[PDB]
Amino acid sequence: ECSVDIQGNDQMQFNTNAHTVDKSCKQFTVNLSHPGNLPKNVMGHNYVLSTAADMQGVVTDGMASGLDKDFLKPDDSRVIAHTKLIGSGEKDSVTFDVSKLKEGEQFMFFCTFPGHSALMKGTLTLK
Ligand SMILES: [Cu+2]
Repeated sequence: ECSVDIQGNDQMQFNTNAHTVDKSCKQFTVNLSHPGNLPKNVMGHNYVLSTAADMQGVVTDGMASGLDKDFLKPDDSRVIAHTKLIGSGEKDSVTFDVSKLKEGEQFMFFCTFPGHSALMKGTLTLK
């Protein structure tokens, strides 16, 4: 009860816009996959986690940081956890410590590829 599977597709969609993390999990695992046909250079996706209020800046700086940095600013302390940027036929998992989430905050997940974040975003709720 401490993982979730998510897909990103060739139509710039995740197949969820919300998941939970139970507060009794010590670690939580996100398993991202790209079952499309377009490569990462034109339709790459990542799962990037931050507070809801930090998502905009993570995205802005990330899009400006280069494909070769997976569209994340180096040493961006607002990023709680993330997967790699993946393309067709690839998958990547991230396991993180739930202690990184505070029960007082609200959290969102998103993709930082150029143009994808307003389409590819969702809520993570710690319950
Ligand atoms: Cu994307």
